[PDB]
Amino acid sequence: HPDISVDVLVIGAGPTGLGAAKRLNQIDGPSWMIVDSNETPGGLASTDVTPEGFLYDVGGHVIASHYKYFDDCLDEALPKEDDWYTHQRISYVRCQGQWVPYPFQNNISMLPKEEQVKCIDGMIDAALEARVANTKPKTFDEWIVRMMGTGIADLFMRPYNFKVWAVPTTKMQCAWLGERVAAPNLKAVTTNVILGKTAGNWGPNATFRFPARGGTGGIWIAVANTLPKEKTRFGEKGKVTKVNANNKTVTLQDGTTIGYKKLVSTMAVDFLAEAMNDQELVGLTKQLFYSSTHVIGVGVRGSRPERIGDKCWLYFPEDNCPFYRATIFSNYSPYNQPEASAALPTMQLADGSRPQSTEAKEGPYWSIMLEVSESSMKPVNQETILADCIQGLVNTEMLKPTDEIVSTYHRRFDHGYPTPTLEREGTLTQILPKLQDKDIWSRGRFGSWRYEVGNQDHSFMLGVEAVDNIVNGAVELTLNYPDFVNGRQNTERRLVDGAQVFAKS
Amino acid sequence: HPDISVDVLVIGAGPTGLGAAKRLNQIDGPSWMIVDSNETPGGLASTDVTPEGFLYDVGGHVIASHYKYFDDCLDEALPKEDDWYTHQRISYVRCQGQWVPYPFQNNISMLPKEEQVKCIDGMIDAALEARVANTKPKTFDEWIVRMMGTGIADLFMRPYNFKVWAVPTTKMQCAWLGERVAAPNLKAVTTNVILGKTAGNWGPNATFRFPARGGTGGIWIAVANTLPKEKTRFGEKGKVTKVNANNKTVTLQDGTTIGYKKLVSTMAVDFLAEAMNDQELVGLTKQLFYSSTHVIGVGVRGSRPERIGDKCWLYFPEDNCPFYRATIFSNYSPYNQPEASAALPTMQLADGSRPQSTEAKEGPYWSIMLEVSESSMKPVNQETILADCIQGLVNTEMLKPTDEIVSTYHRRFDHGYPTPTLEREGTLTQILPKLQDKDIWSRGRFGSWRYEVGNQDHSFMLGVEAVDNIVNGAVELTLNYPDFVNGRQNTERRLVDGAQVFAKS
Amino acid sequence: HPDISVDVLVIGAGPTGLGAAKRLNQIDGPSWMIVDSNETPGGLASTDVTPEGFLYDVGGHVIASHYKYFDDCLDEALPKEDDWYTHQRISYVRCQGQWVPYPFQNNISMLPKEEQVKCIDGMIDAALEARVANTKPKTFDEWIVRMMGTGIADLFMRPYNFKVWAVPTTKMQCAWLGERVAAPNLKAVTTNVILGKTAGNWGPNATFRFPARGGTGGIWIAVANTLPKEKTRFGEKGKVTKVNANNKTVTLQDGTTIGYKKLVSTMAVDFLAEAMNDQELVGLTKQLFYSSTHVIGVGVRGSRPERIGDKCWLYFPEDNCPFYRATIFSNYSPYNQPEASAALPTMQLADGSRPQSTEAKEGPYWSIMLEVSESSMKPVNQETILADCIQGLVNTEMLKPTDEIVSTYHRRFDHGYPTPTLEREGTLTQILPKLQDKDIWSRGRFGSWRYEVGNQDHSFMLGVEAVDNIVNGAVELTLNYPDFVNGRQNTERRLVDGAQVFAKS
Amino acid sequence: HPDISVDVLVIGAGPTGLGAAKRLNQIDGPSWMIVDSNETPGGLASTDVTPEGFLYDVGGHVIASHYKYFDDCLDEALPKEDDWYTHQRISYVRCQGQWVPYPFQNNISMLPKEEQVKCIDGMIDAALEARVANTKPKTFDEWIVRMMGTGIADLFMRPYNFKVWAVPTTKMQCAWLGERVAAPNLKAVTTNVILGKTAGNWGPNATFRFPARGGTGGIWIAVANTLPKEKTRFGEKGKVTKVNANNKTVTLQDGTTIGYKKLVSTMAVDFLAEAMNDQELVGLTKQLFYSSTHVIGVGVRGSRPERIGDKCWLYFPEDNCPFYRATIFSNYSPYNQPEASAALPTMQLADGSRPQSTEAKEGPYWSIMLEVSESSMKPVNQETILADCIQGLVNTEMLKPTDEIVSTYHRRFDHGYPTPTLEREGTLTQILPKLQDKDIWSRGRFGSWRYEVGNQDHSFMLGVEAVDNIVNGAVELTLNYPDFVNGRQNTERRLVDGAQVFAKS
Ligand SMILES: O=c1ccn([C@@H]2O[C@H](COP(=O)(O)OP(=O)(O)O)[C@@H](O)[C@H]2O)c(=O)[nH]1
Repeated sequence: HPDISVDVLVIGAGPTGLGAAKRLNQIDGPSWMIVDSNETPGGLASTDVTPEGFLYDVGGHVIASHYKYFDDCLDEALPKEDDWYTHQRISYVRCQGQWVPYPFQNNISMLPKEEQVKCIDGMIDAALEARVANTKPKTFDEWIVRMMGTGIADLFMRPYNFKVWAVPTTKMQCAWLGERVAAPNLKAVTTNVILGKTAGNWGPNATFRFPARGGTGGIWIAVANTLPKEKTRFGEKGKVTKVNANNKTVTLQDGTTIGYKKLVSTMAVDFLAEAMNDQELVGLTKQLFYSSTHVIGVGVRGSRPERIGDKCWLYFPEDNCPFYRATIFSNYSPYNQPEASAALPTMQLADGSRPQSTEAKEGPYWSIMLEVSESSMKPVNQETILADCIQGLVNTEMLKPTDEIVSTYHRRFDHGYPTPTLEREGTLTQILPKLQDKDIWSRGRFGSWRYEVGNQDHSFMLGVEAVDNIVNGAVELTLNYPDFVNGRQNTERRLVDGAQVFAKS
Repeated sequence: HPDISVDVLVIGAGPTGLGAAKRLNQIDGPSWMIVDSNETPGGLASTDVTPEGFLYDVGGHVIASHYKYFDDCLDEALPKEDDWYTHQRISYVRCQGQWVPYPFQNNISMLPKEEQVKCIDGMIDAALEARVANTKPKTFDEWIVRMMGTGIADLFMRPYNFKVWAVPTTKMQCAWLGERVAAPNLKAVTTNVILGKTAGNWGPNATFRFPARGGTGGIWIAVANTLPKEKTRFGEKGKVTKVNANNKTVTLQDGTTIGYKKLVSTMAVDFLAEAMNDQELVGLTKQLFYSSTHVIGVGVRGSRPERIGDKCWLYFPEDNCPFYRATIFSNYSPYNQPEASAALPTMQLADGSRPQSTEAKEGPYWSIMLEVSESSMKPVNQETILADCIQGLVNTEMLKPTDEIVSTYHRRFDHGYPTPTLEREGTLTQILPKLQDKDIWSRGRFGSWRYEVGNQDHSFMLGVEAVDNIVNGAVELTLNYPDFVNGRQNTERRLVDGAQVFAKS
Repeated sequence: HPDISVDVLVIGAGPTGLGAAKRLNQIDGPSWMIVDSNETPGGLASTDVTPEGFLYDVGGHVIASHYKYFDDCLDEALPKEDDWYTHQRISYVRCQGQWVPYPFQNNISMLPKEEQVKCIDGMIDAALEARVANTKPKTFDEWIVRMMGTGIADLFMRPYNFKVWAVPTTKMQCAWLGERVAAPNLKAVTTNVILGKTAGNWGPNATFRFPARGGTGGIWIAVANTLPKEKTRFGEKGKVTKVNANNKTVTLQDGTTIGYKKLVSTMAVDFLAEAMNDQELVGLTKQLFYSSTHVIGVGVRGSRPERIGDKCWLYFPEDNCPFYRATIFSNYSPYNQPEASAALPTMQLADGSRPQSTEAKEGPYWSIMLEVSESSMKPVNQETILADCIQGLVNTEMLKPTDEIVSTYHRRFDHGYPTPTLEREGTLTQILPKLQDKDIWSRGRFGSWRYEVGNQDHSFMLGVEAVDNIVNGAVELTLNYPDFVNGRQNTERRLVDGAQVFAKS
Repeated sequence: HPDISVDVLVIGAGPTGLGAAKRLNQIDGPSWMIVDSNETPGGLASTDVTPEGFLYDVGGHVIASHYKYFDDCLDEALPKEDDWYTHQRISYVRCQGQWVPYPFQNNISMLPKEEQVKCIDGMIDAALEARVANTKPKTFDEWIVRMMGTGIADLFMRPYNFKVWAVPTTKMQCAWLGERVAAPNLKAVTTNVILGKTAGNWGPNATFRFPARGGTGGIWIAVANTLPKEKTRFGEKGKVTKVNANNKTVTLQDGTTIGYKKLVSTMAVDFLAEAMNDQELVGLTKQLFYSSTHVIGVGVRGSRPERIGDKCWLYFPEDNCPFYRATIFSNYSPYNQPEASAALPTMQLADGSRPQSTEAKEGPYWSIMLEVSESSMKPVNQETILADCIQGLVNTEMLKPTDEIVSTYHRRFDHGYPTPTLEREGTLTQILPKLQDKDIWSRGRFGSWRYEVGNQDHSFMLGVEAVDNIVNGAVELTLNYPDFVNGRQNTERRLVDGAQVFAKS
């Protein structure tokens, strides 16, 4: 007999596991337990802090919720109005010396006229082809070209997406982008060119809210804290090392065994196959593709430069920098970096030279957070990536050679993006149903490997819905129908449902 | 305080209300109660019997389930292998002296050659127009022409649908018809013409099971029997006369008041509006449209004629009979009509004449069930419709003039079909949310008026999901996304969920 | 027996008739003569002079020759280099205060940005519809929209063409416009909008030669002068009053009868019908439509204004002036108006006021020639049209209010344009073969009534080809195939053919 | 100075040369003469006779005139109604044991059903593609597929045209086929399949007339005979061996020199170039491509078999016979073969056996004329081609193994078809203008090398129009605009024109 027995064991306390846990706690029916190898819940939605006091998320993390239930849990966890800051969704594409507002194609008037001609011509071709199309695109590349035409494709989405995914766009499927027909809005694009006009897709009603304190990680610490502590096991004492699917027994690193009736595994499915010592599943999961994510963080002295301004996140298609995305993380909260009166020595100048003095000087400070992808098709030199990022900051005019860097951060995350390759679905549909037959709900960004439902709210709800499937026979909508959940307001499920109301009576 | 108080009240014990009751009974959380003005549950899925022992459903009722939950409750209600008879769909369309296999449009290959030309020419125009189409059809008619061409439109689709919906095809929308109306492949249809082949396997009901006893009504009586009797109130004692939405109080005919927290109403929503004395809702519901259904039953002496054979239901686009559909009801179960040893006198010959003898004679007997639609746009002479149907049977060679009729049946059902008019949705999106704000779940064939989810299983699940929404924050999928639930096997929700399994240990 | 007998009789000594006579005179086989009711040959290709010495053509006449034969005869008629002046086409469209380079539809780049958007959007619409179009436009208007979109239609093509054709675009066919109306390339038009470029090279008249003396009329006087005088009868003595198609006899106003074997008639065919006293033909010819042309000439004191420059002819779609076209006739030849030392009093100022004195002041002088159309759908007030035109010149900033007008000219030409109405071809194919079967070749601008072969070179060659058909069995290519003659260089026929070369040996 | 001087010299007395001469003789202005290496005029439109008395044209020659002038000359040559026989244009395609009426696609109901499916499916694809087509086909093969679809193309036009042109369909251009858009008549093809109907494109309207005597060759002997004898030089005495273009002299076999002012050459342009000792033109003309034609004639004993019947010419796509076309030449005139009373011995039976007697026996007789193509891409074994053709007649069931063959015929014509290769036009637009610059009108089937104007009427008119161009400045319509002359009634030019009517009075 196992050391512990529960009805539903949840492996992992990132967003997905915490989702499963929150729903179990609410339902308060079957017995349950959540574990994690980390003392701090949050997984890829965690936050680090440099010794100099600069916070960094695991790359740019911006919440766009598709679910009321998700909002309920964030509100419960961080209920105060000053637990959060609201910002407009401001983003730009760096192209040929210019900060081009997103979406890129509505703003090509910033480019030289010759290129505008090239762009419009390509989109005219794409429009005339769309008018007679009778097939769906089969690759990410085809989808891009049908949406944008060759000129606009070549300038942004093609080179940018290689830098993001670390695989060519021709090797990825496009179904994950949704059911929208791949066709250009030629009139919109041509109008802005003729008018010599720019327009970003943000404004007063296009916002996000970001945690006042502790970065994105502050959310999941708060959410996790609403759980009954005795049902949680976080840290080395909670690391799963073996999974016996036949006995429905899990073994922890310290030797503790847990019996379960249903298992919700939110660890990377390739690691689950290993933990299971399931040779067949190992072979299958190894056919999945992913990229690793390098997060580089740079702490800068001085008030926010005019050239940066209210920019939130930024895209880099060009090859004069290794990062695909930059975030002005200091714009997300005042508390993502030290206060102005905090004294810190200058480590280096942005051109790499030494400071004139090693004295600690006061702020104020601002902060840039960078992402660089890696795969077998796109290697990254760990010894030089920081320096190359900083040079990239100079090249893209985010920093001047004279800017004073006071803090640096670099961490590599092995499983960063699950890749929507052409082969993904053919693989997943062999893996996930075999786990299912063993009463294992493998769910999450790397639990079920689907990027289009791979954000915080999706992950959280994957865990919620998996529990709802286990207990109430609910349809796992987020898992099997990303277009469905992404295209509606999901308002039905709440942190307080009829079931808990009628019961209190 | 009212006479009785329940958390959830269900009005109506047709399939929809019984679905609500079954889910409420399974969950066993909130207190509940189901009422019906009729002593016998079943509603439009009930069965009458003539004094001579011939059973008739409310027209042809063939079960094609989209849900494992529905299957679970039917199996529970009628568990024995001999509770059911299994049949293949044998369906034909009467067209110019011939029986054309359903679907008509995929069986062109059986008509006169000169008519095959008209049909194939039409489909060729349609195919070429469809090749450059960039707009969706807006009316049922436009749909029909775009996917079939004029030839087939004029020959079958248009006259038949007027005949069954009792409004012209130009007055109906077309978002409802995914699993109802087969759109023909030009190549497939042409290929069958060339080869002289047929193709009768389109759609959901290629095999169905029919209750051995008591007609379709036997199911819902049996399902109702699994409910705790003290939580049911069927008959004059359970007739709802007043609804006070504001006090959340329902008043029954005998003056019994019932207080509720949540209301699931499965009566026709226009009658609900009347019962609420809500003159705003009355005006809105009167913008809906419906047809009435006349059901005519004819009991015939003799062994099943060769010309009839294993035919199940039959379509009649032409003008030589008033009915749009005939069901060989005696093919569905041997217990739908008297055994051969039953002695019955001949009431009339099929040509209308009086029988040679008034002596009771033995069988065997077979049985035809006919449907005739009526609306403000398609009036019916009530007084002559029985005779007109019988003559229609002679006209279409279903009966010989000398066939001996031993039993007749005619009953008018005022609300038969909720019509997918062009105005339907605009009206419903006013009505259903307004009731929703008053904590009223109006659901069902006429409860929510959507024919594309108007079958027994849909209705049942509308009830199940309304409860699942009220208690568990479930999405009402069947209600809001007909194409979604009709396009998948809905396996997740079971008559025994994890909730009950875990609780019982 | 009649007074005179010839093999071929030519009626009319405009370009078409002179064409006939030239070819007859070249061939020098069959006997022939040419008559005209006018003493001066030339027809609508003649030139008037005001008493103050200002020449005016019958509206803007610019030669654009498709035929070597025509070139041969003009060179023979006017062999000296200084018999001619060469000019580039400098043509513009007046639109919202600006001069837009011809053709309008290819110079969108010149309009305000907001008009530019409207125009391009319309062209984008048309481009997309044209990609799947499988029918030809039936009317001029349909053609316009289909090839240019609504924006350009409304802004220029529709008002301009009503103003010149004196019927709406919806009343005209569109098979005539190959070499008259440029079809805009979406890419080219958009590219020039983006770059801010112009495109003024479209068409056949990018370079023209104009006679140094006597206006366009100087050409036909000279051409007629190369004919043998005794074969001509120009003046009252050559006015045709009766045509007896049966006896093949023509009666002149002075009573002269001329018998013919073949008749080439170049007078308006409706005039021919009346002179034939052929009532059926009169009927048919009244089914044709034509507009009248008002020519207004304005002689102005001053050296050529800078705002005028090298402009040749100008289009006016707007309703701030009565005329559809202005020609800077003084730019065509220095001898179209008096020399600078010619003394002339000011008749009026352009603002309409009388001048201070009757003092004759010297030049130099420049000259504007205006055209205003009239039809039963577009009346012209003849008593005011001159003043309206002059006010028009002020409204369009052609003349300053203070400009000094020293000569004025107004003349109405009843048959100005043969309208390409919808009915035109149906009517002509009843008229011309009937005249053909009576050995009458009816040809020319109003002889055969086809504007697309309605220019001086066309007209001339219609006469030439008629003679060639009569004598040498040649195909009447210009008559029956406008697109064929207009799309090629017609170099084969010469004023000296092999026939004459060999005969002189 | 030369032995003879003329204004216009014509080399060749095939149809093209005779056309030139007929028009020269009609105009009767410039001096002229016509020469030919052959004593008998006619060229490839001549006729041979075997020693047994069977006539053979140079392959199937069927007149379809596009010109009145041609008809005038034929009718002048053979004016009696019994100089000609009239027949319906009856042709079939041999395909899988069947004689399929032409055109093939309207008669595929004779094929197996499974193949009808494949054909119709292919043509449906073609129809759908044609609806969105925005390009012209570039090759003959592309044109075939767009016209017929894949399945129909593979059965007839693709393998048949390889057998005709002796080059792949992918190596030929398709402009020569005319201006008709390459698109299926899907309804016409489908309608005949549905009706099970066959219908060839002949009837009372669709006829040809064939010479009663002397075969096609008789026409040209008769036309030549209307020429004044002393202006002709036919035989060894008229064989051109040298052309000196710079000196405008031709030298004949017997050493006679002829001076000309204009030269109409109708010999093959590659021999013209050789004769000109113009190495540049030699090199250019060698880049043209042509196939050689083998003609095989088989005289058969017996009355016409029922299986042959009224057939005229037959196409053979399949590879069980070497010939691409067969003609039932005995059906064209009863004088193409001996009378019934003529006695001939059997040479062999169709299976190759010896007859059971060498005695002469009487007729009647019938006759088959076959065509086999040869090129460098498709060799022909001259020594076995007769026997292979005869074996082909048995394989195609045209002859039974027992049929008695009483005459055989085989002749190879080196220049047989001028090939419309992709390269033809690029080559010809270099050859013809250089010859033109030297006053050489190279015209005819191999004179100007264009098959689409390569028939007897076309050829004749190339000579006629050449002369007309030389003398009267006419446009050479047939040379330059094949679509134009093939698409209209060319009725203007007559054998008696006004010129001769007027001069004779
Ligand atoms: O051969 C046929 C018979 C019926 N229908 C369509 O199918 C729909 C549903 O008819 P059915 O008998 O399936 O359903 P019911 O009326 O019983 O609910 C009708 O409205 C018809 O338009 C069709 O397209 N082809």
